Amino acid sequence: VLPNPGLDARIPSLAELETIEQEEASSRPKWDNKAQYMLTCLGFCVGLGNVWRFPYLCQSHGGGAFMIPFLILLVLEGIPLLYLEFAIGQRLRRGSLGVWSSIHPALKGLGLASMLTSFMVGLYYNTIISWIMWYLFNSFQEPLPWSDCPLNENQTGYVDECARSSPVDYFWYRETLNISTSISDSGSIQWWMLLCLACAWSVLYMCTIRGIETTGKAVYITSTLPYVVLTIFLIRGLTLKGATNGIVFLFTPNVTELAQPDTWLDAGAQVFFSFSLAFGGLISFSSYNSVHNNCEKDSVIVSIINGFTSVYVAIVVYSVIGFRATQRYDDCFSTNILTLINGFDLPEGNVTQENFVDMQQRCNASDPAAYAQLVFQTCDINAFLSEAVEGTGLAFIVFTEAITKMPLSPLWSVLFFIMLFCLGLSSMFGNMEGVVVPLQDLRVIPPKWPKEVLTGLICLGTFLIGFIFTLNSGQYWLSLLDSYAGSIPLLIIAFCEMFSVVYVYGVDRFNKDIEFMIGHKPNIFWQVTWRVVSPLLMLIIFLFFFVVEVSQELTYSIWDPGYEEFPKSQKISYPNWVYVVVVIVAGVPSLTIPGYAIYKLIRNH
Amino acid sequence: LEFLGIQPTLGPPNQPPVSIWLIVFGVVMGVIVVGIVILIFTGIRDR
Ligand SMILES: *[C@@H]1O[C@H](CO)[C@@H](O[C@@H]2O[C@H](CO)[C@@H](O)[C@H](O)[C@H]2NC(C)=O)[C@H](O)[C@H]1NC(C)=O
Ligand SMILES: *[C@@H]1O[C@H](CO)[C@@H](O[C@@H]2O[C@H](CO)[C@@H](O)[C@H](O)[C@H]2NC(C)=O)[C@H](O)[C@H]1NC(C)=O
Ligand SMILES: CCCNC(=O)COc1ccc(Br)c(C)c1
Ligand SMILES: *[C@@H]1O[C@H](CO)[C@@H](O)[C@H](O)[C@H]1NC(C)=O
Ligand SMILES: *[C@@H]1O[C@H](CO)[C@@H](O)[C@H](O)[C@H]1NC(C)=O
Repeated sequence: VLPNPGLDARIPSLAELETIEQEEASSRPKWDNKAQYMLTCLGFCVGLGNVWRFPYLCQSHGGGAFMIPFLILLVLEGIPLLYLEFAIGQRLRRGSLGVWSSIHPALKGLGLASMLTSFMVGLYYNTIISWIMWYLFNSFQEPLPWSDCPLNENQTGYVDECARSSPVDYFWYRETLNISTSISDSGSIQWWMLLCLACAWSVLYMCTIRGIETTGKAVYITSTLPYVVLTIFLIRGLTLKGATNGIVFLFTPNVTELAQPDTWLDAGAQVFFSFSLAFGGLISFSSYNSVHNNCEKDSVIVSIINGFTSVYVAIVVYSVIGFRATQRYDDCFSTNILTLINGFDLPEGNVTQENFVDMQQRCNASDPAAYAQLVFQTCDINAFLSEAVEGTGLAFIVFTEAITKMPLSPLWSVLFFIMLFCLGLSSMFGNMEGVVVPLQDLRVIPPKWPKEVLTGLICLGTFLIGFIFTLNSGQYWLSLLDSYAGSIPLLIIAFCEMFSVVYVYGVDRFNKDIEFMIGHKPNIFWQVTWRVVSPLLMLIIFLFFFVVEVSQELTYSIWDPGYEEFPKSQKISYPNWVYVVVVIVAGVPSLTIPGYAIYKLIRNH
Repeated sequence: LEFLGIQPTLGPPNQPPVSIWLIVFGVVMGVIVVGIVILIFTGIRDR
């Protein structure tokens, strides 16, 4: 039948592949071994997944009620997309922009859309790494700074802000962030954040100074360190106070939450971050090896290890959460017992955890109208366990105090923050490789122009544009950017990739070329997933997100000391002009298709 | 042992006198600049 719709004689031909594979032409980077490539892909995936994104959503939507839809959507969608991304590379032998421009060169818009999305993600990232390394610097001391409040100028009592709230919230919101009451209001450059951000950008640029040839070495410990630390956290996080207390809470589902589809809305987005899809990324990783590699085995092992790591991090996070909740419940019960004992002057050792209600009843029966002066508070497990933190508080606020309660706090603090830094660094490597590569691929750079110069220029430009996050309103801007970055651009990019593969080029020619390249023709599962399962299932969730974009409210918690009920969340909606900002991400991808069509129609004649 | 009207007030700590975070940042940045210098020297040594 020859199902070629007039797109051949311009793509790198199959005979061209035979000619290039038998003489190993130079002037192209190549991995030293399949392990150095397996490991860097693994590190990129785990870095994009398990920092600030997966545990936060896991503990925000309830846990368990989010893990199940995430797992099913991952096993249904990520594996086909990952296999397709890994096999479209290693065949056209080019970067993402080059790969997507080789076939049907009319649009070429998805490549630049992925470029812009990766640039934005790296822009809002590497500020998380700056905060992580700043929290790491203040370690290496027995009296950890967030463990105690600072004394006021009176030298008698604590500061009002540090007294109405916890010391950890004060050390985060005030000592480190120096957050502002308002959103538009700004402040100084906050030189601590400038120094930390400069250090982060410098270490990133040094690590990938010459690109792949360095990063392959750099990941050798960077993509493996957050696997030997995390495991030991388990052996500490289980058998201290919350063994089968938070884990049991995670294991039991929540039927009520699954009824609300909002969780599903995020779950799909998570896999896009979990498998590092919709970016340039793995394509440049994929089209750097020989033409005799088994892509299916690579995809399956990557997916299996990703799922295992997700289960691991969920277990550890909920273990720590359960331990903290148990400690808070115990201290509240002790406070209640102390209040009763002081009220009625009973012997100290007479009332306990279990004989509290009967003694309380006896006390009110004995001497009524004097017990009524006592203010009793109620505390029960599943009220502290259901409490969810917003923003980036999961660690900076929860894990920090949980560590302080532990015996040898500085050691686990420093190792935890080192893990987090390594995960963030692997992530940043991954979305950094998807930058500059399109820039050097579109081929307008002057000839000599060594790659180090371009990497330095792009790093300094990104530093200059990310200067904004070091202000006093940086946290609000980062939250605003994250509220719209990701999701819709990634969904659009996935739809464009799926459409281009299924309609342009062709599934049949794909089967022929994968059979010739390594053999092992894909079985019916892959064909049915690419045919109607994955594209329709992603399109329906895209439409659902578009529908619910109209009804979710738009606000954010703020830190205003000058306001009643201060240790509570305040919502003040959004300014009238900030909406304009999100428009910059509205219609990026499909701008160039009509332009190219107009050029073709009016340029020939 | 509380006296219900007399509370302690003299508890001022002064443990860190030098802000250890600054020295940690300084040594980290020194190592970073040393590494970037040797890396660029090796890269330009491609004679
Ligand atoms: C299971 O999930 C539901 C989904 O929200 C939880 O519901 C929230 O419970 C709190 C306290 O009872 C209320 O303030 C909210 O109104 C509830 N959400 C809804 C649907 O409005 C429920 O508590 C969870 N139970 C668990 C953790 O097992
Ligand atoms: C302690 O004693 C008070 C009495 O003030 C209890 O309250 C009253 O209980 C009767 C039921 O017989 C109710 O009709 C009243 O409305 C209650 N309030 C009053 C009279 O002010 C109270 O319940 C006891 N405290 C506890 C353990 O709740
Ligand atoms: C850093 C900004 C948001 N905060 C978080 O993501 C913290 O949650 C995590 C993430 C990874 C790992 Br491993 C653990 C143990 C916890
Ligand atoms: C930073 O925090 C201090 C108090 O710790 C405060 O006086 C200062 O005003 C804050 N910086 C700015 C620009 O407001
Ligand atoms: C503890 O409570 C019981 C019953 O109220 C009573 O004997 C007394 O208040 C306490 N027991 C002793 C031995 O003091």
